[PDB]
Amino acid sequence: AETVSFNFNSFSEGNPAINFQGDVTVLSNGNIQLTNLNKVNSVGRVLYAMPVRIWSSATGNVASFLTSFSFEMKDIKDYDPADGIIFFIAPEDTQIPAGSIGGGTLGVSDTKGAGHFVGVEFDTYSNSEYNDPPTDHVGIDVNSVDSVKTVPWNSVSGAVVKVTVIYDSSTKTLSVAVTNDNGDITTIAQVVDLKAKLPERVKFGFSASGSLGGRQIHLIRSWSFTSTLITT
Amino acid sequence: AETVSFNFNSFSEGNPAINFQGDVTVLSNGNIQLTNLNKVNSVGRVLYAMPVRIWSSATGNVASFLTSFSFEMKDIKDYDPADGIIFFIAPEDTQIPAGSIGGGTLGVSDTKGAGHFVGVEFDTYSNSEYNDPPTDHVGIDVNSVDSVKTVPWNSVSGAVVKVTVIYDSSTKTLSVAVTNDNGDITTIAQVVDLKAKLPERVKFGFSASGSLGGRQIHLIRSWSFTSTLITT
Amino acid sequence: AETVSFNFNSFSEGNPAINFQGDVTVLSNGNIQLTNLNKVNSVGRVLYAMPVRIWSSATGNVASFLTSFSFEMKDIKDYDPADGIIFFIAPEDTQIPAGSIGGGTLGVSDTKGAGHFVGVEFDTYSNSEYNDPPTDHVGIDVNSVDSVKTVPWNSVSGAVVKVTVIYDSSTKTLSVAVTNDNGDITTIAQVVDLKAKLPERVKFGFSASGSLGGRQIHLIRSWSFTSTLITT
Amino acid sequence: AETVSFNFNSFSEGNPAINFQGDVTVLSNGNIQLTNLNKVNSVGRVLYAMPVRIWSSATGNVASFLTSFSFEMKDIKDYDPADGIIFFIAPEDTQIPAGSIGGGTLGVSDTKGAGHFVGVEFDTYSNSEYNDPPTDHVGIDVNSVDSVKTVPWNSVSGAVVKVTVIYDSSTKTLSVAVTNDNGDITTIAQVVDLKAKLPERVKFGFSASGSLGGRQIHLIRSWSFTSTLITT
Ligand SMILES: C#CCSC[C@H]1O[C@@H](S[C@@H]2O[C@H](CO)[C@H](O)[C@H](O)[C@H]2O)[C@H](O)[C@@H](O)[C@@H]1O
Ligand SMILES: C#CCSC[C@H]1O[C@@H](S[C@@H]2O[C@H](CO)[C@H](O)[C@H](O)[C@H]2O)[C@H](O)[C@@H](O)[C@@H]1O
Ligand SMILES: C#CCSC[C@H]1O[C@@H](S[C@@H]2O[C@H](CO)[C@H](O)[C@H](O)[C@H]2O)[C@H](O)[C@@H](O)[C@@H]1O
Ligand SMILES: [Ca+2]
Ligand SMILES: [Ca+2]
Ligand SMILES: [Ca+2]
Ligand SMILES: [Ca+2]
Ligand SMILES: [Mn+2]
Ligand SMILES: [Mn+2]
Ligand SMILES: [Mn+2]
Ligand SMILES: [Mn+2]
Repeated sequence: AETVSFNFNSFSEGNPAINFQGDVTVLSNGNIQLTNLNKVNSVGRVLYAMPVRIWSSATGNVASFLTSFSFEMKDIKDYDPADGIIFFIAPEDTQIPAGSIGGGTLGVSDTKGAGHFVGVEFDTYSNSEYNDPPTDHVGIDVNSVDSVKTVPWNSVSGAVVKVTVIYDSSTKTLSVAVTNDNGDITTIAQVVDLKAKLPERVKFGFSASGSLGGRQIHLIRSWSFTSTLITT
Repeated sequence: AETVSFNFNSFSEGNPAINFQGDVTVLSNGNIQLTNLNKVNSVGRVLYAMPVRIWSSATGNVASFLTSFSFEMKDIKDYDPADGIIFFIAPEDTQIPAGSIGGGTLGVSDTKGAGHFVGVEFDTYSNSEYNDPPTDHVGIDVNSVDSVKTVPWNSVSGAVVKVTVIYDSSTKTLSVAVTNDNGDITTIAQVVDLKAKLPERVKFGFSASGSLGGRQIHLIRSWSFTSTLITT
Repeated sequence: AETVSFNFNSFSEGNPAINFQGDVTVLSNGNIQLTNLNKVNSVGRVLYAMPVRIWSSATGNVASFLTSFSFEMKDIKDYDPADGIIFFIAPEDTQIPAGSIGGGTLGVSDTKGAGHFVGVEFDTYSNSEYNDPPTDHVGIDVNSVDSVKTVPWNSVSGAVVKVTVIYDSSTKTLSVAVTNDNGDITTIAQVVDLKAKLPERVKFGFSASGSLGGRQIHLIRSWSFTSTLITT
Repeated sequence: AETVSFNFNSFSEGNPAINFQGDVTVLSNGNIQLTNLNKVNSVGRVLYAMPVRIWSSATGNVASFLTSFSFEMKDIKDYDPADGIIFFIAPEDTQIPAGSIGGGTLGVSDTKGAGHFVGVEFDTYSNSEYNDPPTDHVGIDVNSVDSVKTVPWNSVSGAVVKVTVIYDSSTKTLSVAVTNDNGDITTIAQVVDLKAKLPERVKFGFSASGSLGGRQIHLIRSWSFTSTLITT
């Protein structure tokens, strides 16, 4: 079996294991700050530098995976706390969409909300143009920020949030468990055929965005991942 | 919302938060040892003492949950390393089945392998009477030790194993991720309608069993859990 | 170490974490209403269903605890705003005293004011029979509603009150901080040996009561708790 | 009654409500970073700019206070994780001691460990020169970093820690409750006569330090305080 495994308790801007895109900075505490609070339509993304083979064209086998991460979203004076963080999977050549308007796109899609990615979004603003639910929500995205499925959620300013994601290759189920600061758990699961929607080699990471009036602190505190693909 | 949450880094005898059934002891290091190595048809079970409201007859709402645990199985001289550990969910009045033969029953079912429980087993012996797969396996059980689904696995003697379980109430999906000592991840997921198979109030826990010639060390090292039920 | 931790932002009828005693109801907003406004000598109590091992006869170690809660007391037309709320600790088998006269007993003691409990009272009526101070007060109680110590306080009708309680096992100090509506804080601290006054296993809760003439709305809005016992 | 109350969910560089001393900075996320990882014997402190009248020469009354804060300590590559954070109270004119050697002096004392302050230290290095206990600890300090009392503790790298402090003026008791990442609570309480050790008006704040080989990240995430002094 072919396995990719890593653990990040902290992040350093110098390290080759991570690719930094757009307005991403690394704070002295080791946290990744995805958006620039003084920039209009700010977009920042982070990717694990090594491409992970999630399926085989030779065997037809799809990898399984377990991944855990922690993030923080914090309000800033005068600006609307927007637009959120997206944990995404995309082709290895992925870049911030050209002429990105940030905001509702979450740095992974065009103005119409279309892209080439599979993701778990932690959306803190209601964009009617992408048919967003009325409140804060966790969503399962397939090539669009117009979510396949959403679950009502609450983004608490300055709160540390824990996420656990299981992708079972046999049932093609993407399961998400989100642990809020008040102790409650929020789940969302969706059948997503990764072979049909993504290439053999993909990159995994995080993305966040803001606008002119919609800005907030987007932080990635830690990340652990382990994926296994059967080669027999 | 109604939430039940706990975290056990260690265990202690006399902790009113845990119900001890059968042959369970607590070691000096804080580990729970489920089976008695000197007893025939040894059965040991640990339950979280407080019943959990996994669904409401008034609203029709079902609870989602997230749990993590770590266990160890270790071989003993002369005896066949058997029979394994099962993480289970059952009605609050649950007891070791009367006249339990232990062994392949994993302490949750009768001689025919029938019971009233939903569980995730970590099976180290192949019982033909319960149509077990030929090698060690992780299985999803619904009122039977004749698993609804199995996945090939390997129980390494003296190895610490990490498990992560997500239940999404909306899709009724029970998802499992098992982190092996060789670094690989093993997953298994199954749609299980907890509202159709179990009463409103349930107990969560662990069970292990042995036979005359099939005995091993069954250890529960740690356990965290969080469940949320949306209320009217 | 052995830790018990819970958080209630709201309450619900049928939640197995809460034992309801006497005249307690749960309002639609999630608040617990401890007394029946149309009943004479009304007594209502709520207990955390799981017994907490506050000390061990095996090691001699005593647990430390941190708890926070919010309550509301509101005057009702024609009746004397009485009698108050008590946050208490008692043996796991605790029940409303048989033939309870309510009123000044605060639902935890007999007519003479004697009982088996340790508590923090928020007294709104001066009972000369229990040597109450002349004004509203916060009191620390040890097997009696004739307080070991009191501090002058003011119960404002319809005001939300925040309480923070720290018990340090090493110094045996029970410390209380009460945050009034107008922003002011009221404190009271007392050395209380829980190992000498209470059994190893207890229950934690709230109690309120009234008389024929003395009646008011007694509400428990939220409650958080964490206790740690060193298992050397 | 005379009450001082404030709440900081975040911090900002252009805020006249806070005095910044030494090597302290404000990160873009709003966190206060007390020490400079690139500086030898680094010292940084933050104070609430308004002096708080903790006792009256006119009435002889002493204030009671309730404060809550959250911090983070994180290890840095190659350097020994040191020296820790101290929550302190000192005369309004307080400055970093002249020619501060950083290290075990926690930025509040001279080389011999003497100063003019009352504090709660979260010590992560054992200094034999100040008779430190062998492991990480929480300590109650009175004009010395050679603690009046200590309690064993564990500083977990990258973990968010919550603290609750109650000072009861009548019993002169300073009570501390520390909530660790793993859920456990650590307490320490000590009788400290603030009227005898500190002047009428005082300043409250935080301090941290480092040395040549002993450095780590020291962060103050949030701070809430309320003091009430009876003026009758
Ligand atoms: C050759 C060959 C195969 S040996 C099979 C032996 O099975 C046991 S019971 C059996 O024990 C197993 C441990 O090995 C497991 O614990 C099973 O769950 C339990 O059902 C009988 O008692 C013996 O008579 C017999 O030899
Ligand atoms: C004169 C004079 C003073 S009025 C005192 C009255 O006390 C009540 S009981 C009393 O009621 C109080 C409410 O006011 C409180 O609830 C007390 O806890 C409870 O013990 C008697 O029944 C009456 O007969 C009597 O007049
Ligand atoms: C021998 C031996 C054991 S190593 C001790 C080293 O201590 C430092 S100072 C010391 O540094 C510590 C960090 O490790 C802490 O910051 C202390 O508060 C600070 O006082 C000296 O400069 C070195 O010469 C010496 O090697
Ligand atoms: Ca949106
Ligand atoms: Ca079997
Ligand atoms: Ca009274
Ligand atoms: Ca030190
Ligand atoms: Mn959305
Ligand atoms: Mn099986
Ligand atoms: Mn009283
Ligand atoms: Mn010290």
